[PDB]
Amino acid sequence: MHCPFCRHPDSRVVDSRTTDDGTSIRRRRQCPDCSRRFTTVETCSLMVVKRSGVTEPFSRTKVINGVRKACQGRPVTEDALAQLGQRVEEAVRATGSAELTTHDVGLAILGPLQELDLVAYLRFASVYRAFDSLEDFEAAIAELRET
Amino acid sequence: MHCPFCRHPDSRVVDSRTTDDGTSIRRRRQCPDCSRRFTTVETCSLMVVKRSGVTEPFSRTKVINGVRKACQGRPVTEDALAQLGQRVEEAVRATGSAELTTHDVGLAILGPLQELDLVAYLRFASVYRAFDSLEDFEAAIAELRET
Amino acid sequence: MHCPFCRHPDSRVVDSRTTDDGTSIRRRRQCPDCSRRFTTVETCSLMVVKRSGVTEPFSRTKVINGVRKACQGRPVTEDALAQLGQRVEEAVRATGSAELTTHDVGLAILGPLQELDLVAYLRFASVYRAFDSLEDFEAAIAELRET
Amino acid sequence: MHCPFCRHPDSRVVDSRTTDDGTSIRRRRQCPDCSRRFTTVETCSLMVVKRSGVTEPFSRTKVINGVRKACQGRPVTEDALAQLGQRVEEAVRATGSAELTTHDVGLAILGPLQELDLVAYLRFASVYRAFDSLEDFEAAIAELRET
Amino acid sequence: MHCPFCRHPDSRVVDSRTTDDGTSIRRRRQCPDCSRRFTTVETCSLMVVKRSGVTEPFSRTKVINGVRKACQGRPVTEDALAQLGQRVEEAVRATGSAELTTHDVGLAILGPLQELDLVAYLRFASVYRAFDSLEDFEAAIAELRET
Amino acid sequence: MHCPFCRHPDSRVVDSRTTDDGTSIRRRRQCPDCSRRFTTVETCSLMVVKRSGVTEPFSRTKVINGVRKACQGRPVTEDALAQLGQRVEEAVRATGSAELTTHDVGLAILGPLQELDLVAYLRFASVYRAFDSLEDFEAAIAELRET
Amino acid sequence: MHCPFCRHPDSRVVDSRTTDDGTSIRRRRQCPDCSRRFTTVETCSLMVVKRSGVTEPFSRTKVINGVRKACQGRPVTEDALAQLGQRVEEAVRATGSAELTTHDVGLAILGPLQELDLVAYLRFASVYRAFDSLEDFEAAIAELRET
Amino acid sequence: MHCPFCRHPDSRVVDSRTTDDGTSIRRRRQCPDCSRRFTTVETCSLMVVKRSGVTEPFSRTKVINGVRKACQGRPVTEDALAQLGQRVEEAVRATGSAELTTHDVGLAILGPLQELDLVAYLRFASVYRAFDSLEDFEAAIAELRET
Amino acid sequence: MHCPFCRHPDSRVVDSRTTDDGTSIRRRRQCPDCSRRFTTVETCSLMVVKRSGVTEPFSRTKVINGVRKACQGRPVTEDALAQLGQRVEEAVRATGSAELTTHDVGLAILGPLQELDLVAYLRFASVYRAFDSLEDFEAAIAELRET
Amino acid sequence: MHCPFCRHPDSRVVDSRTTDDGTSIRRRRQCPDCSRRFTTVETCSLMVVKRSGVTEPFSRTKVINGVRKACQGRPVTEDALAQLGQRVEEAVRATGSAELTTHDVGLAILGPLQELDLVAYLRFASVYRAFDSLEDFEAAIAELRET
Amino acid sequence: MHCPFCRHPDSRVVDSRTTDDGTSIRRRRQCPDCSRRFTTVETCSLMVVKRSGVTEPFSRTKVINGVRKACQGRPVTEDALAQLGQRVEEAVRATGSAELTTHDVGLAILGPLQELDLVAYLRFASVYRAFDSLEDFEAAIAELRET
Amino acid sequence: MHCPFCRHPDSRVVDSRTTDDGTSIRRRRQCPDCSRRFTTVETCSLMVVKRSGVTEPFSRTKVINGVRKACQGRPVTEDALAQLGQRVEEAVRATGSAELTTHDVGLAILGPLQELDLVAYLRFASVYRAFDSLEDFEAAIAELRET
Ligand SMILES: Nc1ncnc2c1ncn2[C@@H]1O[C@H](COP(=O)(O)OP(=O)(O)OP(=O)(O)O)[C@@H](O)[C@H]1O
Ligand SMILES: Nc1ncnc2c1ncn2[C@@H]1O[C@H](COP(=O)(O)OP(=O)(O)OP(=O)(O)O)[C@@H](O)[C@H]1O
Ligand SMILES: Nc1ncnc2c1ncn2[C@@H]1O[C@H](COP(=O)(O)OP(=O)(O)OP(=O)(O)O)[C@@H](O)[C@H]1O
Ligand SMILES: Nc1ncnc2c1ncn2[C@@H]1O[C@H](COP(=O)(O)OP(=O)(O)OP(=O)(O)O)[C@@H](O)[C@H]1O
Ligand SMILES: Nc1ncnc2c1ncn2[C@@H]1O[C@H](COP(=O)(O)OP(=O)(O)OP(=O)(O)O)[C@@H](O)[C@H]1O
Ligand SMILES: Nc1ncnc2c1ncn2[C@@H]1O[C@H](COP(=O)(O)OP(=O)(O)OP(=O)(O)O)[C@@H](O)[C@H]1O
Ligand SMILES: Nc1ncnc2c1ncn2[C@@H]1O[C@H](COP(=O)(O)OP(=O)(O)OP(=O)(O)O)[C@@H](O)[C@H]1O
Ligand SMILES: Nc1ncnc2c1ncn2[C@@H]1O[C@H](COP(=O)(O)OP(=O)(O)OP(=O)(O)O)[C@@H](O)[C@H]1O
Ligand SMILES: [Zn+2]
Ligand SMILES: [Zn+2]
Ligand SMILES: [Zn+2]
Ligand SMILES: [Zn+2]
Ligand SMILES: [Zn+2]
Ligand SMILES: [Zn+2]
Ligand SMILES: [Zn+2]
Ligand SMILES: [Zn+2]
Ligand SMILES: [Zn+2]
Ligand SMILES: [Zn+2]
Ligand SMILES: [Zn+2]
Ligand SMILES: [Zn+2]
Repeated sequence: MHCPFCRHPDSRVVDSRTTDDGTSIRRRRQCPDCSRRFTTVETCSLMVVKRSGVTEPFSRTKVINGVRKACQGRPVTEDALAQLGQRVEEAVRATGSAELTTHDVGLAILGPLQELDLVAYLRFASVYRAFDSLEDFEAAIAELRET
Repeated sequence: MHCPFCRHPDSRVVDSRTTDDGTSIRRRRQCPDCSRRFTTVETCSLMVVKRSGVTEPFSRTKVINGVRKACQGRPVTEDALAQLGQRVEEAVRATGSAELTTHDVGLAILGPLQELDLVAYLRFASVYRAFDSLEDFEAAIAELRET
Repeated sequence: MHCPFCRHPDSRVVDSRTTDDGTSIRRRRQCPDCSRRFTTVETCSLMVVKRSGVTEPFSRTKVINGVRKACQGRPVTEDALAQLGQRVEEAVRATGSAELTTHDVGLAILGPLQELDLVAYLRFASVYRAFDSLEDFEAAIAELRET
Repeated sequence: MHCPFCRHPDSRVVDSRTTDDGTSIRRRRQCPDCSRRFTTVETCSLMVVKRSGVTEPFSRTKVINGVRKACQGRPVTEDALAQLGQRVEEAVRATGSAELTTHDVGLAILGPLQELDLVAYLRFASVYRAFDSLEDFEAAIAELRET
Repeated sequence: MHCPFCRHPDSRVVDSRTTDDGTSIRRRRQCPDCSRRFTTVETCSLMVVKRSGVTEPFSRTKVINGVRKACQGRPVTEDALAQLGQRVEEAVRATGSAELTTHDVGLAILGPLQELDLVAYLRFASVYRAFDSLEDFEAAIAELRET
Repeated sequence: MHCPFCRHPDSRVVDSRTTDDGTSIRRRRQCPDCSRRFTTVETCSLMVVKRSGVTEPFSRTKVINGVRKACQGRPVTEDALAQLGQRVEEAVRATGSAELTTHDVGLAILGPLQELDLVAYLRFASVYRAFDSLEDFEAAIAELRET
Repeated sequence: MHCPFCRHPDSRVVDSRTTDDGTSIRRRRQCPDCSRRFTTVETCSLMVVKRSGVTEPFSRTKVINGVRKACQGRPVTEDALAQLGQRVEEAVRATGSAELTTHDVGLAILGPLQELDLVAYLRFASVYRAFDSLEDFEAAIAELRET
Repeated sequence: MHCPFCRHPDSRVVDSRTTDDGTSIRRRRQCPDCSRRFTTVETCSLMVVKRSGVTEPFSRTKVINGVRKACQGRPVTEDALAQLGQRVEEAVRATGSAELTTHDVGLAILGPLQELDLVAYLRFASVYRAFDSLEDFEAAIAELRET
Repeated sequence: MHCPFCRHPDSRVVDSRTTDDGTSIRRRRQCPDCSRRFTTVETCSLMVVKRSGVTEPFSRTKVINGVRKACQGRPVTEDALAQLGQRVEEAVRATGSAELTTHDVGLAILGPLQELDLVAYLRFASVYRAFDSLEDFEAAIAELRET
Repeated sequence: MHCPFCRHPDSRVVDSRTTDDGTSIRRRRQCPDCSRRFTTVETCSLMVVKRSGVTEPFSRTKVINGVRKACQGRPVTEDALAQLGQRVEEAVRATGSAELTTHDVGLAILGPLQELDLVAYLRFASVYRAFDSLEDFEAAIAELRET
Repeated sequence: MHCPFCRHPDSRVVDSRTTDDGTSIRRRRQCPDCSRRFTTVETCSLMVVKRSGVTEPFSRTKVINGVRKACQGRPVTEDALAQLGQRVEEAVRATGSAELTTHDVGLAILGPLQELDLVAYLRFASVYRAFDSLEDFEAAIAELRET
Repeated sequence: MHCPFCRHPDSRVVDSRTTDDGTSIRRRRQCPDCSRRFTTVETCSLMVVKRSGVTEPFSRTKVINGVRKACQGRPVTEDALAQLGQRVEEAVRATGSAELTTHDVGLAILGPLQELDLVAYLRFASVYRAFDSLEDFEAAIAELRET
């Protein structure tokens, strides 16, 4: 990493410790040229921006609850819901963005949910793909037969 | 009744009053321990059996909130939702079923909801008409085109 | 209470039980004339309507937290904050309304908060009394000297 | 680093990459237990000491949210709030204090906030200028009339 | 359904069978985790609302046990208790009340119990006829002498 | 205490310790004449003999539950029930017997229960005083008017 | 299942939910002909009838404790006892009866216990097979040599 | 001694009395906190070391209950069991062992139990004579035929 | 307090917060002349120096345990021991020293212990007052008679 | 025996060996679960009954530690303490008491301790000779002067 | 095992029970010749002697903490540290000694620690192998290259 | 500040006093609940950021203890350690770093420690100079030979 003071191309790591909660790693680095020591923090935090304008930490439990409610009346097991939540969280974190919108969360859910149950996928994409008339629903039923 | 402040198991009744309509009784109570007064209302409210064994008081607010969450992203005004809720409550009161469940409450909304919107109606009716297959959605789409 | 079926002026109570959680009392009444038995529930539930349009149960902890944050930098004890929360909850419940707006909650807070601390009261009423210019603040400082 | 999915204490580093700017490092990590990959970013971020001993990364979002909550009920646009946050961040970066606390961050907002509004400025400056008395509010009101 | 052995949340259905009478369905299920099979029976059983909001399946065994505990120390044979339970169940089935409570079940026992015994009847009827005063007991003693 | 070995009229206590659970006190005594050390245990254990022939430790919770069920439909508070249980336990222990029958427990309950509620006392003594006909109940109602 | 009202040969399931505790599944069915909706409950409850005449829920812990006491002084591990309890519970539930006698529980235990330990099996069957004289014990020792 | 009512750690001694026999001391105690009195008895009771390190007071009731549970299903009267318990207690008192264990107590029952019954004796002696093999049972059956 | 930078005679407090654990108070002060802000911490920590050379936080539980062991065989209650520990802690903290030796702790204990029990005080001062011969013990017994 | 590593309830015995002296048996055991071996030693050790009901193996180390803590601040060498411990163990082994308590172990130390020191002896003998009064200490001081 | 009374070459085991905490097994044995019953205890206790002269039970957590601190700044995982602690405990227990010195504990740690990390092994053996000058460190670095 | 005795959240300030030096303030406080007084000291102490985010007051005692534990087994006197600690504290005070971490404190010890000893210096400098390889130890050994 570039030294904050002299902008040297590289620096050496002289201390590293994982935080007690395990979320972040605190490192202390020293610049080889100017011999100056600076502190850096490495995190894996993820945030979702609510439609009301408030950002809150990502939660797999809320995704599982939402997909469970959307799968009401269908034969879905708890192991399948947990696996779907894990897949959604992994796919969301793979983008690398620190914060994302809940619409993108729903779009990510749309993938595994189709493999889970077709009725729940249809009644979920009717909201998150913005269906406007019966024709849009009929086209979606046709895409599912093609896939 | 348990005190709302200090959770004392028993509370006296300072006074009681029957409303002019006669379907409600309003009581003022005082906790023997903390000597802090509060108020209670007793009504012969219509109960609905949930999907579990728990019975819950009927509330038009929950019906309106559910249909609005089903109507999100659609051009549905609040006046139409209020009229739909009033019609559903009137229907469930007029039927006078021996054992009223929340499934029957969800069934009473399909009628009024069909006139308001078709996308929201299809979403809502996909649950309480127990949709098992995509072909069942197509049959409802054909019925909506006929109506 | 009036009998739901025959609208008799009064009815007799033949059963009563406090709920396990203690929030409500379930009574069973019998009409003296038509000999018909009906069930009533007595509750003390209280709800606050958020500015976002969602109603949630009243909480004294949130009131205490808000007044504590508004009293930042001032000599306020935890016993005083707990007593203020108790007073606010008692005054709110005394109105008898099942649901109220958070603006009314702030107006109720405005009473005891003035007795608690003047600076916090000023910086709280500047929001909940809708002060517009410096003149409104100066008039409030004058009312506090008069009181 | 603890795995975000299964909370395994240690995680390998699949790969690392230094950004073009050079002030950040982006790493892809994999959990040895569940074999689920995620991403982390390490930056030499400016830390602020809170009112407790806990140090928190600097975020313009928190400053903007706080000033907006102070500016509620006032004709303040979002562009003005963004400009105020940018000015505050630039000021705190330019001062280069040896030990930067959140109190100094709250002090850097009074300047820009005085131009935007007077009610919101008086609310915000009543805290970080440590207002003890009503007369202190009057002196600030006189200063605002002069400026 | 949760497995009775290892409490796994979901269980498959190995097979199902409809009984000759047609009012019951007997299923054999297997837990996916432990692969241990068990059996379940589904019936459209008559539910009674307890003194709380909890609904419980009707059981003549509970009625017989309660009346026997009320008949302790009295010359009442088991055949008479069985006949009383059968009569009470037949009465509650024949009335076909819209909302059947345990209070009505306790009321259906007073009739048959009056013939069997007078001490046990007076004990049992002191509850469900809501006896408030000693004079109410005397009026029931006079009624028993008349009958 | 008499020495177990030589039957000396008195002995001296040389060690004493209360048990960790606090139920018993273990003492070590030495005989002044023969200089012999022996161990004694002091207990306050109390047992009730069930009608099935099994002896179990005395419990105030069971007494409270029984009197609560016998007071069904009557205005009895939890503090009153706890005080009645305490009085029953104290009166039972005052006799000094290590074991007693549940009939004696009911006879002890009969005292405070009359002061608590007359209806519950009547329906409890009808079982624990062995009433045989309506005449026995009428005589009991007369004794209550006299007292 | 047959419709309770019109006795139609079959009915359709329109709602299903597993209970929170997971013991039962509540279904709502609708008759295709008369369009009437009725509620059914599916359970896996099991009861054992004590020799005193009281029925209590089946417990694997009590079976394990009994076989452990019967295996006193013998080399039996806790894993073996847990497996024996699981086998006993599975064999008991395989019969399909909702309630069974403890004698049948002992007869079920007699199977795996013989494979576990011969001495414990002998001293357990001497009670649950009703041995009368030494000849019955000698014959049992001979059956074990044959098997 | 801990109070039986409120569990206060220490209790005073209101009075003490030595019995006429001299082997017991009866004390009346009062709790300083709740001021509720109770009674205690101190005796130099004979202790038996259980299979663990815990020592328990000797009780003929436990011996009689154990032998009766061993004698279930056999024509053994209660008088014979009482005589057996008296003989066992007399034997264990007369031996005067330095360290008396419950194993020795179980050994003192085989003698008297041999005369009462043979099936119950064989069951009981299969434990405390440490039966390892079926041949050991056969040798005891041969000994019983000789005696 | 003097300003750390310019040594001004006095400074103003502009921020104060009690720590979450409540042990310390963190204040932020500003010098009136040089307008410089500095952080101070107020603590009430107390340490005892073990004879092995290690300093550990003061504990009332250890003092109570020590005095309890020194009072073995004497009539001392738990309330008295707790009060003695409280008195010892208060007297130790009254000196104002952050760290003290365990010998001073014993000297502080010597005060209340004499009022508690004379035998324990003698056997405790024989260690913490360094008695050398029987004459020193005799003189101490004489001082106790004088006091 | 529970495994020391993973706490598995049962452990096999890899091998056993009887020592040359014959008073000990050394076994090597292996846990079935983790397959980690350990060693155990079984001896017919002399047990002492503590002040509670718990029996503890006799250990000269505890006696030496206790007397040393009593001898602190006194010119007592470690060789003298070892000789005292050896003498006490020899005495308690030679007496062969039927029921050996820790009080008798504390009594066996007074003899040897009288020769070693007088201050430490007086401290130690103030406990196990049950000193009630200062005059009892004076009588022991007179006895020490005579001896 | 040899009989404690008559020194017979072998004895038979007639009772065995594992302790509730699982640390020890209590056996009761009987001598075939003199027919005398004696109690033995089998334990797996392990103790470490601190350099201050106090013996305390062996703890794997302390070993893990020590090696973790010695591995500061090195890539060591928690699973590796737990495995090293398990190996150290197993190797220590394999010697069969009931008590050992902490120097031997460090010597045991020296084995796996070399396989874990070379820098930590060097900085740990510099203390537990008593390095005196730079030459001793250089020789150790040479042994590591050879191994 | 929380009371050290009863943990009451808030404590009054009985009195305050500024020390002659002026860098400390000594206050006497009293708890409102228990009315037990204690003392507190407030100083503008130099804080060091630990390897985590927690800041800790600087203490020469910790530095001396750490270096002594590093110097164990070496001929280093306590006076030399005190001089080293004084030099390290003077150096860290004289540098006046903007953000002082414990890593910099560990770096300030290498200088003075090089003169005192070479083995202890090599141990201590193997951590804070971040030794990755054995060759890095050899380079430091060569540097020590040069110096
Ligand atoms: N904290 C959270 N972490 C992760 N995903 C979340 C979180 N909160 C909500 N979600 C996801 O976002 C979806 C919500 O989408 P939507 O934008 O309609 O809701 P919202 O605006 O958050 O809800 P609300 O109506 O309560 O304001 C949920 O179905 C869920 O999958
Ligand atoms: N207490 C109530 N009063 C009136 N209408 C209700 C009540 N509870 C639910 N409803 C409405 O009746 C329908 C019942 O929906 P649904 O079967 O999903 O409810 P539920 O029992 O709450 O389900 P779940 O408990 O699984 O979330 C919806 O339209 C809902 O808005
Ligand atoms: N659940 C609650 N129960 C009781 N009082 C509440 C509750 N939530 C908020 N309040 C009160 O209402 C006040 C909030 O007023 P305001 O209308 O500005 O907030 P809001 O709209 O609820 O907040 P938000 O900005 O998070 O949507 C709080 O200071 C508190 O006293
Ligand atoms: N463990 C107990 N401790 C104290 N009192 C008890 C206990 N168990 C029961 N009781 C008292 O004894 C009364 C029971 O009297 P009764 O002889 O009719 O019952 P029982 O024979 O114990 O009951 P069951 O019918 O269950 O065998 C209860 O009302 C209660 O007051
Ligand atoms: N709640 C229970 N669930 C399952 N099995 C049980 C339960 N209670 C007892 N059992 C089984 O039944 C056996 C008891 O048989 P038995 O008929 O002799 O006892 P009981 O009549 O229940 O006992 P008691 O003498 O206490 O009245 C036990 O060994 C155990 O295996
Ligand atoms: N952490 C502590 N906090 C407060 N008081 C303590 C603490 N530890 C010990 N004490 C007090 O100090 C006394 C100990 O005095 P002493 O100097 O003989 O012990 P020590 O050197 O600490 O013990 P050890 O022999 O275990 O090293 C105890 O009786 C107790 O009152
Ligand atoms: N297991 C043991 N083996 C040998 N000697 C012991 C043992 N336990 C205690 N002792 C010694 O015997 C005497 C008993 O002292 P004391 O009565 O105070 O012990 P205690 O039962 O441990 O007391 P407490 O449990 O109340 O601390 C002391 O001299 C003690 O060192
Ligand atoms: N209770 C324990 N159980 C097992 N191992 C231990 C225990 N306590 C310490 N150890 C081991 O012994 C090592 C300590 O060696 P050392 O002799 O230097 O310490 P010590 O004398 O016990 O410590 P102290 O300086 O605190 O008195 C630790 O690194 C650890 O591996
Ligand atoms: Zn640089
Ligand atoms: Zn209250
Ligand atoms: Zn009516
Ligand atoms: Zn993982
Ligand atoms: Zn299962
Ligand atoms: Zn004697
Ligand atoms: Zn039908
Ligand atoms: Zn008490
Ligand atoms: Zn200054
Ligand atoms: Zn293991
Ligand atoms: Zn022998
Ligand atoms: Zn206090």
